[PDB]
Amino acid sequence: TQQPIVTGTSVISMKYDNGVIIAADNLGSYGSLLRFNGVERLIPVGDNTVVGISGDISDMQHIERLLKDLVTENAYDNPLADAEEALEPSYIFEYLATVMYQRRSKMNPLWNAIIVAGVQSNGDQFLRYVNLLGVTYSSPTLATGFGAHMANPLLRKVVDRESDIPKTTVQVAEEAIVNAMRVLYYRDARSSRNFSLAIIDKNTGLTFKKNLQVENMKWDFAKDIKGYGTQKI
Amino acid sequence: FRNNYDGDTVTFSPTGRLFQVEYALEAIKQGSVTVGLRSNTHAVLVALKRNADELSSYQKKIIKCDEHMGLSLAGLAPDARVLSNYLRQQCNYSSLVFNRKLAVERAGHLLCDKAQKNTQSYGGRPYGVGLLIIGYDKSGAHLLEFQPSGNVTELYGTAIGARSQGAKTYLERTLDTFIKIDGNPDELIKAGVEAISQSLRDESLTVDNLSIAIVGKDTPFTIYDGEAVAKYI
Repeated sequence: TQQPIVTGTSVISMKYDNGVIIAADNLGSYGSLLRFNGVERLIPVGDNTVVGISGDISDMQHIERLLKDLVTENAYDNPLADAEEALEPSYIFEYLATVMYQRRSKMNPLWNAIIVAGVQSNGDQFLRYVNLLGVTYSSPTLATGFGAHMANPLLRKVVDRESDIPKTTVQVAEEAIVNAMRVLYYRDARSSRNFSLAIIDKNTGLTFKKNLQVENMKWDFAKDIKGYGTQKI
Repeated sequence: FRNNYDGDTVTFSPTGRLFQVEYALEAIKQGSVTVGLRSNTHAVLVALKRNADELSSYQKKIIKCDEHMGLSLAGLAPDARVLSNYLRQQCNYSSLVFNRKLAVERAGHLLCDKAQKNTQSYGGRPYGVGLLIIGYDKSGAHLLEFQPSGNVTELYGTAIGARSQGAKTYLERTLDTFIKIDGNPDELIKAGVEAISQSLRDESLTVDNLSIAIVGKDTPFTIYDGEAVAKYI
């Protein structure tokens, strides 16, 4: 049993007609101190999988090392490592899920919330969540921590049920997700304005966008607000 | 000579040989014949079951390791039980942890390494049994030949056991023919029985004497014995 120290906030994601999108800001908080700003919390694995991680950063870096090894190990005595026998997103997930549950069962968890996003070899979209308790679930949209309360409601207005997936384009989806990141910057006290976004499309492959920023914010109305009730100036 | 260098697997002879390993290989030759062959859609195992008395049963020679994998044995039955059991666990592990079916080529590597340990340390003994592994995985149909020495090879077809050489030459001849028996299990099986009968001499394959197993594209590894093989005699 431990307690997180340096932490990463929300990880939001959703699936669209041809793939899945996933995003996370670049902050590594230390309590109320927004200590580290160049933290990448999106881990690509191969070119069909991106693992988004929130929670304790030291454990994230540990999950990172585990993922690199999985790739190395898969290559060993595998003439099809970059073909029929390459790592599928579901393999990556089942592995992590297994570890998360073993660690909680030993009363020494990896203090994180993870979202594995990607495209299976047969084109299917893959989006599943696993956390420090080893709990797992899938939904057209998935978010961790704060984004679970604020992002999901927005994203779900685009893809409310399975049948909405084929009707959702990369444009619409990336837009929803970019807006969600802004909203989170508005109400989440542990969020950063900078973030990374990644798309895994069964046709265009993996697109990893770094150094994005929340833009087009509304703050002007702040000037019209004074006092907290009766004050006039 | 030999007598001074064959008291245990940990000793090399003056010419670089490992007699205990070789004596183990001898147990295979004394074993009943079994054949294996594959097209591009299926893999088949045909094995001649041997009986003690005419009041005894014909010892089973085929073992299923998973829904997509299985093997045939020639030699010490107990050792096949151990090795197949280990193969069953390895397949099970791959599924539970990575939600991935174990590659036939990977299974081969695992068997080789388990057999090798029993040829370099004092106290143990080499396994005294030969195995023919067939399975359908992410790269199609496969056939493997396992020797107690720890040597495992992938082939289109082969046979091990007493008089195995008959069937082996037949297959090495019929190659271009059966390798194209795609989408037609019955034809592949018949070709298997025709190769195995090339090693007969004593009797002729009967109903409670013949044992066949198949796996492929849309065929989970299944075993046929008795009445079920009647239509092939």
